[PDB]
Amino acid sequence: DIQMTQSPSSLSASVGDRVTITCQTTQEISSYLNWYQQKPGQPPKLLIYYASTKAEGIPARFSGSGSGTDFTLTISSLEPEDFAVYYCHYGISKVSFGQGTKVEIKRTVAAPSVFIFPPSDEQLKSGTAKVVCLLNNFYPREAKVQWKVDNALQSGNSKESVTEQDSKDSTYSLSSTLTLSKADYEKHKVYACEVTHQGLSSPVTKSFNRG
Amino acid sequence: DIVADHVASYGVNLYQSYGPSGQYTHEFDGDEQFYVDLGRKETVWSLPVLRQFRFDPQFALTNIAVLKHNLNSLIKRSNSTAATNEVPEVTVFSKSPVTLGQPNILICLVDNIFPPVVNITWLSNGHSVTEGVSETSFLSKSDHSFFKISYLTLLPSAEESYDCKVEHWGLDKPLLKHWEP
Amino acid sequence: QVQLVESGGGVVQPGRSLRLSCAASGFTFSEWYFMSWVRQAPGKGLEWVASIDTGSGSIDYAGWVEGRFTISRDNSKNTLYLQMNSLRAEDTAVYYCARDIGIDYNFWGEGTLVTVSSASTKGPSVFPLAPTAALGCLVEDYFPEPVTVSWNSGALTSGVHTFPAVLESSGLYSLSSVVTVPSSSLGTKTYICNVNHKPSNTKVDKRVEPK
Amino acid sequence: EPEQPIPEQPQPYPQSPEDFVYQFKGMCYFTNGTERVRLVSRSIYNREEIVRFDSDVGEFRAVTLLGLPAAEYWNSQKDILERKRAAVDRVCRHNYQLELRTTLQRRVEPTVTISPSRHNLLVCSVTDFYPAQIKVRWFRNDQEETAGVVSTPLIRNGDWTFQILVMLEMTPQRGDVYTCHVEHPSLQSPITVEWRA
Repeated sequence: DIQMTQSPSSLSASVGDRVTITCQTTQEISSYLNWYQQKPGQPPKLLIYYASTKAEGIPARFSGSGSGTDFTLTISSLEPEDFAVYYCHYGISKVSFGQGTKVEIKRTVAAPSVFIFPPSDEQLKSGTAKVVCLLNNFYPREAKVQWKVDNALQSGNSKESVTEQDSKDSTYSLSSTLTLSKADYEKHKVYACEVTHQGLSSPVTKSFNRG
Repeated sequence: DIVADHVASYGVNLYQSYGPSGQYTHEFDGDEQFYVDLGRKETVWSLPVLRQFRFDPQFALTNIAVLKHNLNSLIKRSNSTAATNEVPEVTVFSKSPVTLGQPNILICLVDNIFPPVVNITWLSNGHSVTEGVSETSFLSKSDHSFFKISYLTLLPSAEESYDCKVEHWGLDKPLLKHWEP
Repeated sequence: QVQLVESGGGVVQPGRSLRLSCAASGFTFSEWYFMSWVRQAPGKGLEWVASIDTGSGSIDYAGWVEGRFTISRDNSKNTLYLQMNSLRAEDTAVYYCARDIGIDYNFWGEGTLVTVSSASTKGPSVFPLAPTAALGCLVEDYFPEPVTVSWNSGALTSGVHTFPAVLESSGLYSLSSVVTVPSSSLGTKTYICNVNHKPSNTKVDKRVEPK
Repeated sequence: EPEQPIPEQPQPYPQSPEDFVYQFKGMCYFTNGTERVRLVSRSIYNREEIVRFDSDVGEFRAVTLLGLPAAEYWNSQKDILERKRAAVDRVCRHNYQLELRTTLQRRVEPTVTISPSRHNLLVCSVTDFYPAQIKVRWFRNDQEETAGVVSTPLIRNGDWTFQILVMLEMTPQRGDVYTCHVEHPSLQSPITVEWRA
């Protein structure tokens, strides 16, 4: 089988920048190299065929070049909706795919809109308190989320989840979920969520008291 | 009407709705260099000195897949204008002069083939000859028609007569072309 | 319209077998086509499994398959099949069905997840999250991974972040879905979160409102 | 690293049994080795060429009305044009180098035979030669005969060899010696076959 390797494995670039991704094949394939783009939760989308011919309806910023064993995909001027993994491809019957190149967007610094969600009354009615904390539309990904229960620092009882970079504004969102037993939840009153970020002058705390 | 010292078809790509069938070959100065077997997915060279080269069968597979799309589009834009069956022109001859006992090759040229769907068989005393039978791919013509040549390895004999039998949609009944030494 | 629809996914225990199907519509297999199975493990790249020529029945497999998987088709039914045997955790992937890869005016299916696990198919428990403002939905304890959160039947799209599921110590998935809401609303607008865990037949609809 | 004939790529179109045929031909015309090289990519529907890419024009031209949507769409994309413009060197000039070491070096020496026809004709069969370039002459006692000489056209056998029959009408007088004189690129010096009356 023909094998394909892309360069780099991932990159970060600002809107308006010219992005360049290379593909190298272990054998000569003339100009029969194609490029796909995959956005989160979507199947792959053909961008280029015949190494350089754009597919019907593909934005003019997307271009390709190369022949034989060395190929290049270029985004002349990057858009926020170009956040996706790009794949080189060869073969209609014996199908080869490159390893993929993740394209990330460098954006200006944004700060999180912090929110604290007290546990559901129906969830407590089951035996555990899941206090949620939301950090909204921030950039970059790097953020510190510290839980405080009656001003005492928490550790080892929270889990975090981050969304993929937004297609329109290039931001991330985060949810930190503090998990406590109903007995330990009921034994305290002040619940805080201290958030640290590059976009904040000083840490923003969001708190709630039981009732 | 172009004049040149040499002429090559670095792509005689063919696709038909009947089957559907396809054919991928390269020609140089009117001769078949190779064909891609689209079922087995392999390049079969016709001249042994060419066996030093490779030709990726997936180049041919991609091209025939594009031709299939274009055929469908052209069936739409033409309002289903189908091919008109042409009358093939058959001629049986020999590779070398006939000397009884000395091995020879009976050659059957079937010219003016359109559409490219044909049966070329050999007969001896009304019975089909199947061993020593081989043939070229459909070789292109300037007027977008085709020709095909069939071969039969022979050991000539005074009491042995052969026929080349051709079946095409443009013929009322099989055309039998006699040859004898 | 032209489309490929994958089915046969869900859970399956290691060592057991599973047969995926990809139904075609808007074209006929008898027109000669290359039909392919491409898989993608969570967070990994596109990995081709097998291709089949609908016409001649020619088959190609990835060198790693080695008899474990069998690709087949039925031109009468217009369906592509992948028969997988001796399943391992390595085979947990989204299985995609595609037509003539690399050629313009061609298609890929949306995919179907196949989870190779000893665990039971369990349903979720949706709890509301009481609130320039934000509301939420906790979709706790479910198996396997695929759940859809749409909020009030796909009407609201702006600022709707559904976080990727986190696997708990118990072996079940849990996620939250938040949405930025206008300060003025809460008692005027009735926001409801729609949750559909298709593998357990769970279409829980829970409207969220401040107490 | 094995060398490979590069093919021309068909462009996808925008947007008695019955048969619908489609042909795509990547024609390469060469004159004076690689001095003059022309590429003509023909798209044929049934037996009608509908659209063409002639490298001397440098653009898709609709030959028929059916080739119209394709010549407008393919011409509106600089990617397609940038590519077909290169194909003269990528396909035609590239593959000629491969032919220089293989097809344009093929030499099969002709087999010259003389036999009377079964009113007085000597037939000189010049069989199994390659390339096409052949020159056949007839002599009656070292004197050239042309008036009574007729040839068949060049016969392509299909297996990479040609065949030709050069006939001479003669009046044999005892002691006459007729000579078929064949010149071919694969020969050191002409082949001379004699026939004695």
